[PDB]
Amino acid sequence: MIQPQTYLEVADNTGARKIMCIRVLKGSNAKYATVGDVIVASVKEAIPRGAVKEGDVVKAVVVRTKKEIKRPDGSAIRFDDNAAVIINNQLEPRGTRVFGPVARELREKGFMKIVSLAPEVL
Amino acid sequence: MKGILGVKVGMTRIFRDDRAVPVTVILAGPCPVVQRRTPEKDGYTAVQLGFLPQNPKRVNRPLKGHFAKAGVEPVRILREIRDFNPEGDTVTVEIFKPGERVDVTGTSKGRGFAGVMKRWNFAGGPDSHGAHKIHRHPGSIGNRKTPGRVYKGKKMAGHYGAERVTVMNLEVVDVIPEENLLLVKGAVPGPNGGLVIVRETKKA
Amino acid sequence: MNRGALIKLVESRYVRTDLPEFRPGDTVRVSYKVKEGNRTRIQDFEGIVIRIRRNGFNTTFTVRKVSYGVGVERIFPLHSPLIQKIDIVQRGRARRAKLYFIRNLSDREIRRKLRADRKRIDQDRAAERAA
Amino acid sequence: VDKPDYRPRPRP
Amino acid sequence: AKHPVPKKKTSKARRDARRSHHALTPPTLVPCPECKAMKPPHTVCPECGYYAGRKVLEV
Amino acid sequence: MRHLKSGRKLNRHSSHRLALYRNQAKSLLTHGRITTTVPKAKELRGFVDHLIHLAKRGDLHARRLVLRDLQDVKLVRKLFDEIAPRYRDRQGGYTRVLKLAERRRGDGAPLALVELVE
RNA sequence: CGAUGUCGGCUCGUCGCAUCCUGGGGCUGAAGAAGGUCCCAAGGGUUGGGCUGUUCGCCCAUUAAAGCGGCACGCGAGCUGGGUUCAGAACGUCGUGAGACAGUUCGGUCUCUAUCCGCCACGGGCGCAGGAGGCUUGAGGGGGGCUCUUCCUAGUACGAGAGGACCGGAAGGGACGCACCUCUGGUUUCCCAGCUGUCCCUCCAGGGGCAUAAGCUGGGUAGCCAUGUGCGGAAGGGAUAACCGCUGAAAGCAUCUAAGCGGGAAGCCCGCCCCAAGAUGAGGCCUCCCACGGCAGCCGGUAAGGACCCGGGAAGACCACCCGGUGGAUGGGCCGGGGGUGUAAGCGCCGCGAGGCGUUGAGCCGACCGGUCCCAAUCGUCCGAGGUCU
RNA sequence: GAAUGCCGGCAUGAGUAACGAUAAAGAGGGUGAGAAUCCCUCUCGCCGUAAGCCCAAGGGUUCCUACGCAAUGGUCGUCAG
RNA sequence: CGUGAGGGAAAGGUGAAAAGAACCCCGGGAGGGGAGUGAAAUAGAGCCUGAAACCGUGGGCUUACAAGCAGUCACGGCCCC
Ligand SMILES: [Mg+2]
Ligand SMILES: [Mg+2]
Ligand SMILES: [Mg+2]
Ligand SMILES: [Mg+2]
Ligand SMILES: [Mg+2]
Ligand SMILES: [Mg+2]
Ligand SMILES: [Mg+2]
Ligand SMILES: [Mg+2]
Ligand SMILES: [Mg+2]
Ligand SMILES: [Mg+2]
Ligand SMILES: [Mg+2]
Ligand SMILES: [Mg+2]
Ligand SMILES: [Mg+2]
Ligand SMILES: [Mg+2]
Ligand SMILES: [Mg+2]
Ligand SMILES: [Mg+2]
Ligand SMILES: [Mg+2]
Ligand SMILES: [Mg+2]
Ligand SMILES: [Mg+2]
Ligand SMILES: [Mg+2]
Ligand SMILES: [Mg+2]
Ligand SMILES: [Mg+2]
Ligand SMILES: [Mg+2]
Ligand SMILES: [Mg+2]
Ligand SMILES: [Mg+2]
Ligand SMILES: [Mg+2]
Ligand SMILES: [Mg+2]
Ligand SMILES: [Mg+2]
Ligand SMILES: [Mg+2]
Ligand SMILES: [Mg+2]
Ligand SMILES: [Mg+2]
Ligand SMILES: [Mg+2]
Ligand SMILES: [Mg+2]
Ligand SMILES: [Mg+2]
Ligand SMILES: [Mg+2]
Ligand SMILES: [Mg+2]
Ligand SMILES: [Mg+2]
Ligand SMILES: [Mg+2]
Ligand SMILES: [Mg+2]
Ligand SMILES: [Mg+2]
Ligand SMILES: [Mg+2]
Ligand SMILES: [Mg+2]
Ligand SMILES: [Mg+2]
Ligand SMILES: [Mg+2]
Ligand SMILES: [Mg+2]
Ligand SMILES: [Mg+2]
Ligand SMILES: [Mg+2]
Ligand SMILES: [Mg+2]
Ligand SMILES: [Mg+2]
Ligand SMILES: [Mg+2]
Ligand SMILES: [Mg+2]
Ligand SMILES: [Mg+2]
Ligand SMILES: [Mg+2]
Ligand SMILES: [Mg+2]
Ligand SMILES: [Mg+2]
Ligand SMILES: [Mg+2]
Ligand SMILES: [Mg+2]
Ligand SMILES: [Mg+2]
Ligand SMILES: [Mg+2]
Ligand SMILES: [Mg+2]
Ligand SMILES: [Mg+2]
Ligand SMILES: [Mg+2]
Ligand SMILES: [Mg+2]
Ligand SMILES: [Mg+2]
Ligand SMILES: [Mg+2]
Ligand SMILES: [Mg+2]
Ligand SMILES: [Mg+2]
Ligand SMILES: [Mg+2]
Ligand SMILES: [Mg+2]
Ligand SMILES: [Mg+2]
Ligand SMILES: [Mg+2]
Ligand SMILES: [Mg+2]
Ligand SMILES: [Mg+2]
Ligand SMILES: [Mg+2]
Ligand SMILES: [Mg+2]
Ligand SMILES: [Mg+2]
Ligand SMILES: [Mg+2]
Ligand SMILES: [Mg+2]
Ligand SMILES: [Mg+2]
Ligand SMILES: [Mg+2]
Ligand SMILES: [Mg+2]
Ligand SMILES: [Mg+2]
Ligand SMILES: [Mg+2]
Ligand SMILES: [Mg+2]
Ligand SMILES: [Mg+2]
Ligand SMILES: [Mg+2]
Ligand SMILES: [Mg+2]
Ligand SMILES: [Mg+2]
Ligand SMILES: [Mg+2]
Ligand SMILES: [Mg+2]
Ligand SMILES: [Mg+2]
Ligand SMILES: [Mg+2]
Ligand SMILES: [Mg+2]
Ligand SMILES: [Mg+2]
Ligand SMILES: [Mg+2]
Ligand SMILES: [Mg+2]
Ligand SMILES: [Mg+2]
Ligand SMILES: [Mg+2]
Ligand SMILES: [Mg+2]
Ligand SMILES: [Mg+2]
Ligand SMILES: [Mg+2]
Ligand SMILES: [Mg+2]
Ligand SMILES: [Mg+2]
Ligand SMILES: [Mg+2]
Ligand SMILES: [Mg+2]
Ligand SMILES: [Mg+2]
Ligand SMILES: [Mg+2]
Ligand SMILES: [Mg+2]
Ligand SMILES: [Mg+2]
Ligand SMILES: [Mg+2]
Ligand SMILES: [Mg+2]
Ligand SMILES: [Mg+2]
Ligand SMILES: [Mg+2]
Ligand SMILES: [Mg+2]
Ligand SMILES: [Mg+2]
Ligand SMILES: [Mg+2]
Ligand SMILES: [Mg+2]
Ligand SMILES: [Mg+2]
Ligand SMILES: [Mg+2]
Ligand SMILES: [Mg+2]
Ligand SMILES: [Mg+2]
Ligand SMILES: [Mg+2]
Ligand SMILES: [Mg+2]
Ligand SMILES: [Mg+2]
Ligand SMILES: [Mg+2]
Ligand SMILES: [Mg+2]
Ligand SMILES: [Mg+2]
Ligand SMILES: [Mg+2]
Ligand SMILES: [Mg+2]
Ligand SMILES: [Mg+2]
Ligand SMILES: [Mg+2]
Ligand SMILES: [Mg+2]
Ligand SMILES: [Mg+2]
Ligand SMILES: [Mg+2]
Ligand SMILES: [Mg+2]
Ligand SMILES: [Mg+2]
Ligand SMILES: [Mg+2]
Ligand SMILES: [Mg+2]
Ligand SMILES: [Mg+2]
Ligand SMILES: [Mg+2]
Ligand SMILES: [Mg+2]
Ligand SMILES: [Mg+2]
Ligand SMILES: [Mg+2]
Ligand SMILES: [Mg+2]
Ligand SMILES: [Mg+2]
Ligand SMILES: [Mg+2]
Ligand SMILES: [Mg+2]
Ligand SMILES: [Mg+2]
Ligand SMILES: [Mg+2]
Ligand SMILES: [Mg+2]
Ligand SMILES: [Mg+2]
Ligand SMILES: [Mg+2]
Ligand SMILES: [Mg+2]
Ligand SMILES: [Mg+2]
Ligand SMILES: [Mg+2]
Ligand SMILES: [Mg+2]
Ligand SMILES: [Mg+2]
Ligand SMILES: [Mg+2]
Ligand SMILES: [Mg+2]
Ligand SMILES: [Mg+2]
Ligand SMILES: [Mg+2]
Ligand SMILES: [Mg+2]
Ligand SMILES: [Mg+2]
Ligand SMILES: [Mg+2]
Ligand SMILES: [Mg+2]
Ligand SMILES: [Mg+2]
Ligand SMILES: [Mg+2]
Ligand SMILES: [Mg+2]
Ligand SMILES: [Mg+2]
Ligand SMILES: [Mg+2]
Ligand SMILES: [Mg+2]
Ligand SMILES: [Mg+2]
Ligand SMILES: [Mg+2]
Ligand SMILES: [Mg+2]
Ligand SMILES: [Mg+2]
Ligand SMILES: [Mg+2]
Ligand SMILES: [Mg+2]
Ligand SMILES: [Mg+2]
Ligand SMILES: [Mg+2]
Ligand SMILES: [Mg+2]
Ligand SMILES: [Mg+2]
Ligand SMILES: [Mg+2]
Ligand SMILES: [Mg+2]
Ligand SMILES: [Mg+2]
Ligand SMILES: [Mg+2]
Ligand SMILES: [Mg+2]
Ligand SMILES: [Mg+2]
Ligand SMILES: [Mg+2]
Ligand SMILES: [Mg+2]
Ligand SMILES: [Mg+2]
Ligand SMILES: [Mg+2]
Ligand SMILES: [Mg+2]
Ligand SMILES: [Mg+2]
Ligand SMILES: [Mg+2]
Ligand SMILES: [Mg+2]
Ligand SMILES: [Mg+2]
Ligand SMILES: [Mg+2]
Ligand SMILES: [Mg+2]
Ligand SMILES: [Mg+2]
Ligand SMILES: [Mg+2]
Ligand SMILES: [Mg+2]
Ligand SMILES: [Mg+2]
Ligand SMILES: [Mg+2]
Ligand SMILES: [Mg+2]
Ligand SMILES: [Mg+2]
Ligand SMILES: [Mg+2]
Ligand SMILES: [Mg+2]
Ligand SMILES: [Mg+2]
Ligand SMILES: [Mg+2]
Ligand SMILES: [Mg+2]
Ligand SMILES: [Mg+2]
Ligand SMILES: [Mg+2]
Ligand SMILES: [Mg+2]
Ligand SMILES: [Mg+2]
Ligand SMILES: [Mg+2]
Ligand SMILES: [Mg+2]
Ligand SMILES: [Mg+2]
Ligand SMILES: [Mg+2]
Ligand SMILES: [Mg+2]
Ligand SMILES: [Mg+2]
Ligand SMILES: [Mg+2]
Ligand SMILES: [Mg+2]
Ligand SMILES: [Mg+2]
Ligand SMILES: [Mg+2]
Ligand SMILES: [Mg+2]
Ligand SMILES: [Mg+2]
Ligand SMILES: [Mg+2]
Ligand SMILES: [Mg+2]
Ligand SMILES: [Mg+2]
Ligand SMILES: [Mg+2]
Ligand SMILES: [Mg+2]
Ligand SMILES: [Mg+2]
Ligand SMILES: [Mg+2]
Ligand SMILES: [Mg+2]
Ligand SMILES: [Mg+2]
Ligand SMILES: [Mg+2]
Ligand SMILES: [Mg+2]
Ligand SMILES: [Mg+2]
Ligand SMILES: [Mg+2]
Ligand SMILES: [Mg+2]
Ligand SMILES: [Mg+2]
Ligand SMILES: [Mg+2]
Ligand SMILES: [Mg+2]
Ligand SMILES: [Mg+2]
Ligand SMILES: [Mg+2]
Ligand SMILES: [Mg+2]
Ligand SMILES: [Mg+2]
Ligand SMILES: [Mg+2]
Ligand SMILES: [Mg+2]
Ligand SMILES: [Mg+2]
Ligand SMILES: [Mg+2]
Ligand SMILES: [Mg+2]
Ligand SMILES: [Mg+2]
Ligand SMILES: [Mg+2]
Ligand SMILES: [Mg+2]
Ligand SMILES: [Mg+2]
Ligand SMILES: [Mg+2]
Ligand SMILES: [Mg+2]
Ligand SMILES: [Mg+2]
Ligand SMILES: [Mg+2]
Ligand SMILES: [Mg+2]
Ligand SMILES: [Mg+2]
Ligand SMILES: [Mg+2]
Ligand SMILES: [Mg+2]
Ligand SMILES: [Mg+2]
Ligand SMILES: [Mg+2]
Ligand SMILES: [Mg+2]
Ligand SMILES: [Mg+2]
Ligand SMILES: [Mg+2]
Ligand SMILES: [Mg+2]
Ligand SMILES: [Mg+2]
Ligand SMILES: [Mg+2]
Ligand SMILES: [Mg+2]
Ligand SMILES: [Mg+2]
Ligand SMILES: [Mg+2]
Ligand SMILES: [Mg+2]
Ligand SMILES: [Mg+2]
Ligand SMILES: [Mg+2]
Ligand SMILES: [Mg+2]
Ligand SMILES: [Mg+2]
Ligand SMILES: [Mg+2]
Ligand SMILES: [Zn+2]
Repeated sequence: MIQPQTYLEVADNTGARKIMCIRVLKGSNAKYATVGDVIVASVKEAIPRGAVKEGDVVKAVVVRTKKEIKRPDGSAIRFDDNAAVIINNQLEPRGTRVFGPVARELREKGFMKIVSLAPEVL
Repeated sequence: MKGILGVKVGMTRIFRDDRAVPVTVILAGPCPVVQRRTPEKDGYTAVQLGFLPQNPKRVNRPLKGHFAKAGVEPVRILREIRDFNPEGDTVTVEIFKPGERVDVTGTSKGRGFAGVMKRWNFAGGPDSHGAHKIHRHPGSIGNRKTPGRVYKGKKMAGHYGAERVTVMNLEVVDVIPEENLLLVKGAVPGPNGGLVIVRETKKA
Repeated sequence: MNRGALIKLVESRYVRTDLPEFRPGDTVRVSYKVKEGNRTRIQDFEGIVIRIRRNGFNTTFTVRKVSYGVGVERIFPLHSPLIQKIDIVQRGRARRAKLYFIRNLSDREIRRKLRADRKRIDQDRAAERAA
Repeated sequence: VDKPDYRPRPRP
Repeated sequence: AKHPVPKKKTSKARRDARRSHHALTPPTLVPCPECKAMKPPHTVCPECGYYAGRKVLEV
Repeated sequence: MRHLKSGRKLNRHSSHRLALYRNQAKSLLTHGRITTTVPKAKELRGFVDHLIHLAKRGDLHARRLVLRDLQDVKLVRKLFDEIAPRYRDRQGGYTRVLKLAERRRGDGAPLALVELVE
């Protein structure tokens, strides 16, 4: 459950480390973003000479949330944090690695690249 | 159009195609017709159904009369279904096959005197920044000298719930005729033990 | 009329009786039936069960695991048809029913606080000795 | 729009 | 608040109209089958002390 | 709302209310019959009934249980040795409530008697 | 001027339409796609942030769109009090000065009780010509009305290319609304456990009070809940707006019109949901009572029925509604199940000891699903038709 | 007949707001025409660098008994400054 | 009422005569009902006369589909003379 002002861990090697959501790209007026949704965010912390740097306004897709998500099979899943993977306008990862597990809901949402690159899909 | 009386019994989810599906269990059968409303007699078409057996010690004479003229056991509840005329003398859950969509009417839970926030989803007031005893108040209710009054219909606090509610186009998930159960997907007005009406849906 | 028995009558067709008993504190391997386009496979989720919330057919249990640097909690319904099986991998000894607190503990701290449940371990090897 | 008070703030 | 106040004196007619609902309902009483005295139902008869056929109380 | 909630509040906070039933229990168990207001009366039944049922058990545990509310060893001895045996065969309903016919003068409160059963 | 509280915000709307979007059109320097411009249309919708007291405005990120106005520049007996009107103090400036300045700065008392109309709810009364118990018809009201992405048709029509449809079909969303509690997630004032200090019971052990109106801490049923779930906007019929026609004169031609007939909007009427016979225009059906004693009236007892009282209730402020009242499962006990808590006390064994192990998923245990007449709803009472006349 | 006149009497608002710290109450037994409120007992709760004790100002019989309950006591009153 | 200087009220009437109501009755008392006094007792001490607002009890006419500065003009019904 991500909304504007929410900080997110970045789970790739784009060089970003911390992004703060400034918009959830989902309709006229979405209040929250969850796994598989794309947000616009500000880079709040980076590491020297990455693709991205502090101050940049980038796009990312949420891949992990602390608020558990529910599944039609009656189950749920929940992560230790809220994380995202920074993307380009074609929904492709701007990094070349993604770290930690990602939610399976990404596959059916057309983020196959990121799903693949992930070490585990839960 | 077809329908049946029943009581709401409770909720669960069942499993159907690796999916959890929220259901409300309803005990609908069996309902004896105790009068039919006919255009030549009543001016419209319907069936007065009876529901749940009653202790004859509690049924008075004008009521006894009505039942007997229909050759029917004394029943606790009498209610009509409009534009429904079953061939039989008795209506059971079997008039509903799974996959059908239905309209369920019941009596909503009563919140009694409800504030404007619960009732009408008002925003109420601030909880700080100087808010003075108005944290749950409804704000302005009008203009000034023009019109110098309050609209009929102004959303205000007052009783809320315990009213007729129909939720529509609910799926029939299963039906267990040997126990007079109906299994409807989703939520149904009112408390367990609450009388509900189940009609085939009006949606298309 | 007995409204409770009715509900349990409905639920009865779906109820499982083949799963092993585990407690909060136990370490567990849940082999779960997963769909991934366009086939379905079995993915194993294995960790400590930190919660078992009971409600008859509607009991559900929560399992906690740390995968690739991140903590993961999974909630499973005890009678889901998508669970192939459950293997008890370790009996752990809890002193409370909900173990939410292990979320803030180091792996070492957890290890101490969840001593192996020697008794129910002995029971585990005491059964399984079959004719 | 800012126009000036015609009436003072009410005192005790 | 700004201290609301009656705008006009209420008429003799109007105050008495308000009180058209103010009459007391007489106490509901029944005979005690033991001593035939009048008492409220479902209470122990305060004269002979009997309720449900037996002596319960020293009156 | 109050939908399916059990327990009167009796215009007392948590600890006063608890104390109230306990003192009533001490007085009922003591004098065999007390007079209260009808609402306290009706509410006193189960509280006392439970205590009598434990006396019907007799074990050291149940004694120490009752002591938590009743607090008086002598009163409990009376409970275990003289009271409880009277109820050996009775299945609940160790108390009764009958309403008096006259209200309190000073505040109009309706009154009732609560007694241990034969 | 024997007082019409004054900007901005908040809350709550409601109307207009000179229409921001969505729908329907004509013309286009309209190939397609996308624009322009005008017409019809007010049903719904019209986001979140940074700066400023701001209205406004600029900027960020979006969007179908981020409309403009009226309502005492709507709304202070609804809140705010940042701004502007008091008393303090300073800066620039003006004045010899006291002081002053559509110049700035920091600070600065906003009133528990609603009589009438109006509004939201809920009853009492009487009426609806016999008296009653049920079930209904719907005059007339209210509610709702939004919209996007992607896929198929089809990389087709159109275009050199870039780009890329109409019509038709399918899936998935955002916001809003109504209900609901199976799941997720909250609360759960005592449902269970752990802990501290102190006082106490009874010395140990075991407990109780107090530390908040829970001492603190970890958990938590039912209920009430949203972050959770179901479902809704329609479909469809009808009459229309701009606009497009068929047939067709006056006017041998032409003309959508003068006779007549078609097509045509998210809009209008019906349809969906809810209220509703005080609809005094007081409706309809089913069933019950009945042909009373006294001198369209009176008094008196009854009939069918109702109320009183009582046990209660996901009903509720009182009232009302609903259920039950011993020919009874209504509440309270008790018992069984669920559920929570998480292995009581006592004893045994191990250890110098704090403890640990076993007995033991034990002990305790609100509300949830049930059973059981053990407790209490004892016993009763009062009303209550005789049907006006053409 | 009016002076927001003067003095007095009586209305309306209204059986309404309130009854003055949320430290807290329950039962039994007395007394009496009458008792939630007076006395006694038991249980419960609150203060304890005080909400206990002793001085000085100030107040002036309020002290102690007996006998009272019209008024005073924000209810009651058999009790009481 | 004000520390003080100082401010500064309200409050008359039984009957000729107390003959001021023995005694009985209800009641804790207050109060009342008889008895008695008096020319008179709604002259009974809360006392001459006893207006008005204001409150109540009884009776006549009238009101629950109706629009108001409350009246007035007309007609009709009902009650009384
Ligand atoms: Mg990471
Ligand atoms: Mg920087
Ligand atoms: Mg940038
Ligand atoms: Mg099935
Ligand atoms: Mg018909
Ligand atoms: Mg019809
Ligand atoms: Mg038909
Ligand atoms: Mg119904
Ligand atoms: Mg509330
Ligand atoms: Mg609320
Ligand atoms: Mg609501
Ligand atoms: Mg707000
Ligand atoms: Mg709020
Ligand atoms: Mg304030
Ligand atoms: Mg204030
Ligand atoms: Mg506040
Ligand atoms: Mg105003
Ligand atoms: Mg007006
Ligand atoms: Mg209601
Ligand atoms: Mg509704
Ligand atoms: Mg219907
Ligand atoms: Mg559907
Ligand atoms: Mg039942
Ligand atoms: Mg259930
Ligand atoms: Mg059965
Ligand atoms: Mg089960
Ligand atoms: Mg089961
Ligand atoms: Mg270590
Ligand atoms: Mg062992
Ligand atoms: Mg003021
Ligand atoms: Mg205030
Ligand atoms: Mg008035
Ligand atoms: Mg007047
Ligand atoms: Mg007046
Ligand atoms: Mg008035
Ligand atoms: Mg009058
Ligand atoms: Mg009035
Ligand atoms: Mg009797
Ligand atoms: Mg509440
Ligand atoms: Mg209940
Ligand atoms: Mg309750
Ligand atoms: Mg109860
Ligand atoms: Mg309780
Ligand atoms: Mg109660
Ligand atoms: Mg209170
Ligand atoms: Mg209270
Ligand atoms: Mg109170
Ligand atoms: Mg209290
Ligand atoms: Mg406490
Ligand atoms: Mg005694
Ligand atoms: Mg119990
Ligand atoms: Mg105790
Ligand atoms: Mg009583
Ligand atoms: Mg009574
Ligand atoms: Mg009385
Ligand atoms: Mg009193
Ligand atoms: Mg003025
Ligand atoms: Mg004024
Ligand atoms: Mg004025
Ligand atoms: Mg603002
Ligand atoms: Mg506000
Ligand atoms: Mg604000
Ligand atoms: Mg706000
Ligand atoms: Mg308006
Ligand atoms: Mg508007
Ligand atoms: Mg507006
Ligand atoms: Mg224009
Ligand atoms: Mg614009
Ligand atoms: Mg358009
Ligand atoms: Mg348009
Ligand atoms: Mg155009
Ligand atoms: Mg075009
Ligand atoms: Mg062009
Ligand atoms: Mg072009
Ligand atoms: Mg133009
Ligand atoms: Mg223009
Ligand atoms: Mg224009
Ligand atoms: Mg226009
Ligand atoms: Mg519009
Ligand atoms: Mg409009
Ligand atoms: Mg508008
Ligand atoms: Mg904004
Ligand atoms: Mg900032
Ligand atoms: Mg701003
Ligand atoms: Mg601004
Ligand atoms: Mg401008
Ligand atoms: Mg500006
Ligand atoms: Mg600028
Ligand atoms: Mg567009
Ligand atoms: Mg904006
Ligand atoms: Mg604009
Ligand atoms: Mg506007
Ligand atoms: Mg305006
Ligand atoms: Mg203006
Ligand atoms: Mg304004
Ligand atoms: Mg404005
Ligand atoms: Mg105003
Ligand atoms: Mg104000
Ligand atoms: Mg203002
Ligand atoms: Mg005003
Ligand atoms: Mg308000
Ligand atoms: Mg300022
Ligand atoms: Mg200064
Ligand atoms: Mg100068
Ligand atoms: Mg100078
Ligand atoms: Mg000069
Ligand atoms: Mg000047
Ligand atoms: Mg100045
Ligand atoms: Mg100035
Ligand atoms: Mg200025
Ligand atoms: Mg100035
Ligand atoms: Mg300036
Ligand atoms: Mg300056
Ligand atoms: Mg300033
Ligand atoms: Mg300050
Ligand atoms: Mg200032
Ligand atoms: Mg200010
Ligand atoms: Mg201030
Ligand atoms: Mg009030
Ligand atoms: Mg009023
Ligand atoms: Mg108010
Ligand atoms: Mg008025
Ligand atoms: Mg009104
Ligand atoms: Mg009603
Ligand atoms: Mg009514
Ligand atoms: Mg009404
Ligand atoms: Mg009435
Ligand atoms: Mg009539
Ligand atoms: Mg009739
Ligand atoms: Mg009935
Ligand atoms: Mg009726
Ligand atoms: Mg009826
Ligand atoms: Mg009809
Ligand atoms: Mg209609
Ligand atoms: Mg009407
Ligand atoms: Mg293709
Ligand atoms: Mg294609
Ligand atoms: Mg191409
Ligand atoms: Mg191509
Ligand atoms: Mg084609
Ligand atoms: Mg080509
Ligand atoms: Mg292309
Ligand atoms: Mg299409
Ligand atoms: Mg949709
Ligand atoms: Mg709306
Ligand atoms: Mg629930
Ligand atoms: Mg539940
Ligand atoms: Mg829950
Ligand atoms: Mg939960
Ligand atoms: Mg929790
Ligand atoms: Mg307990
Ligand atoms: Mg405690
Ligand atoms: Mg302790
Ligand atoms: Mg001691
Ligand atoms: Mg000890
Ligand atoms: Mg202890
Ligand atoms: Mg305790
Ligand atoms: Mg203590
Ligand atoms: Mg405590
Ligand atoms: Mg203490
Ligand atoms: Mg604290
Ligand atoms: Mg707690
Ligand atoms: Mg929970
Ligand atoms: Mg709960
Ligand atoms: Mg929600
Ligand atoms: Mg559906
Ligand atoms: Mg249509
Ligand atoms: Mg048409
Ligand atoms: Mg043509
Ligand atoms: Mg032609
Ligand atoms: Mg021609
Ligand atoms: Mg024509
Ligand atoms: Mg013409
Ligand atoms: Mg046409
Ligand atoms: Mg055509
Ligand atoms: Mg639409
Ligand atoms: Mg209806
Ligand atoms: Mg009706
Ligand atoms: Mg009618
Ligand atoms: Mg009706
Ligand atoms: Mg009419
Ligand atoms: Mg008629
Ligand atoms: Mg009728
Ligand atoms: Mg019927
Ligand atoms: Mg007869
Ligand atoms: Mg005769
Ligand atoms: Mg009868
Ligand atoms: Mg009742
Ligand atoms: Mg309720
Ligand atoms: Mg009640
Ligand atoms: Mg009442
Ligand atoms: Mg009944
Ligand atoms: Mg009876
Ligand atoms: Mg019996
Ligand atoms: Mg029962
Ligand atoms: Mg029971
Ligand atoms: Mg269990
Ligand atoms: Mg142990
Ligand atoms: Mg043990
Ligand atoms: Mg040793
Ligand atoms: Mg030893
Ligand atoms: Mg064992
Ligand atoms: Mg046990
Ligand atoms: Mg149990
Ligand atoms: Mg429970
Ligand atoms: Mg159950
Ligand atoms: Mg039960
Ligand atoms: Mg019995
Ligand atoms: Mg039986
Ligand atoms: Mg009668
Ligand atoms: Mg004739
Ligand atoms: Mg004059
Ligand atoms: Mg005057
Ligand atoms: Mg005045
Ligand atoms: Mg004057
Ligand atoms: Mg005066
Ligand atoms: Mg008065
Ligand atoms: Mg009242
Ligand atoms: Mg009032
Ligand atoms: Mg009030
Ligand atoms: Mg009050
Ligand atoms: Mg006080
Ligand atoms: Mg006071
Ligand atoms: Mg007090
Ligand atoms: Mg209090
Ligand atoms: Mg305390
Ligand atoms: Mg109290
Ligand atoms: Mg006594
Ligand atoms: Mg005596
Ligand atoms: Mg007393
Ligand atoms: Mg007294
Ligand atoms: Mg006493
Ligand atoms: Mg007292
Ligand atoms: Mg007191
Ligand atoms: Mg005692
Ligand atoms: Mg202290
Ligand atoms: Mg000390
Ligand atoms: Mg201290
Ligand atoms: Mg002293
Ligand atoms: Mg002295
Ligand atoms: Mg003095
Ligand atoms: Mg003195
Ligand atoms: Mg002496
Ligand atoms: Mg006195
Ligand atoms: Mg007194
Ligand atoms: Mg007295
Ligand atoms: Mg005296
Ligand atoms: Mg007094
Ligand atoms: Mg006082
Ligand atoms: Mg005395
Ligand atoms: Mg004395
Ligand atoms: Mg003294
Ligand atoms: Mg003085
Ligand atoms: Mg003085
Ligand atoms: Mg003096
Ligand atoms: Mg005089
Ligand atoms: Mg004289
Ligand atoms: Mg004289
Ligand atoms: Mg006497
Ligand atoms: Mg006497
Ligand atoms: Mg006395
Ligand atoms: Mg006397
Ligand atoms: Mg006398
Ligand atoms: Mg004489
Ligand atoms: Mg004489
Ligand atoms: Mg003479
Ligand atoms: Mg005389
Ligand atoms: Mg006399
Ligand atoms: Mg006279
Ligand atoms: Mg005289
Ligand atoms: Mg004289
Ligand atoms: Mg006189
Ligand atoms: Mg007089
Ligand atoms: Mg007079
Ligand atoms: Mg009169
Ligand atoms: Mg009419
Ligand atoms: Mg009339
Ligand atoms: Mg009228
Ligand atoms: Mg009127
Ligand atoms: Mg007029
Ligand atoms: Mg007239
Ligand atoms: Zn008697």
